[PDB]
Amino acid sequence: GPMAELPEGTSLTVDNKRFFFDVGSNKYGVFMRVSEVKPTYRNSITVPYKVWAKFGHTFCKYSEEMKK
Amino acid sequence: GPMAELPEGTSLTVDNKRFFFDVGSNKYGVFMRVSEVKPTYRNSITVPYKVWAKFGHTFCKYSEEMK
Ligand SMILES: [Cl-]
Ligand SMILES: [Cl-]
Ligand SMILES: [Cl-]
Ligand SMILES: [Cl-]
Ligand SMILES: [Cl-]
Ligand SMILES: [Cl-]
Repeated sequence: GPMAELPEGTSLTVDNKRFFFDVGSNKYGVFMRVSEVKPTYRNSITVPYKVWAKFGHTFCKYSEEMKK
Repeated sequence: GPMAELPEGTSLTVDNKRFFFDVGSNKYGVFMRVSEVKPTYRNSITVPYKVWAKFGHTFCKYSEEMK
């Protein structure tokens, strides 16, 4: 059968904490799992495609607001 | 003790799911709590200030890539 392909996952690592961005797909559509990983701890939220750009804008605006 | 006013918390709502952005401060400094809420489900990650801009860029770059 034909192959579907999603974008490559990426990470952002700080001192002793790592964030993984992983794209997935289900009956509802395409989503982003954002996982936080520490030595004894893994936790994640899932974000539908339709709000990714608004997520991006939200983080950038909060970043600028507190600049510094 | 010394006090600082943080930015106002905001939300993004979709079908049967709500995201909350809440600024906090702990022993590691300022962080963003991102909460995902459903009628009987609530979970969150916490993101230190120093990677907010890179989180923003990551979401925007992935959004554009799906064309
Ligand atoms: Cl594809
Ligand atoms: Cl990843
Ligand atoms: Cl996934
Ligand atoms: Cl899911
Ligand atoms: Cl909020
Ligand atoms: Cl944590």
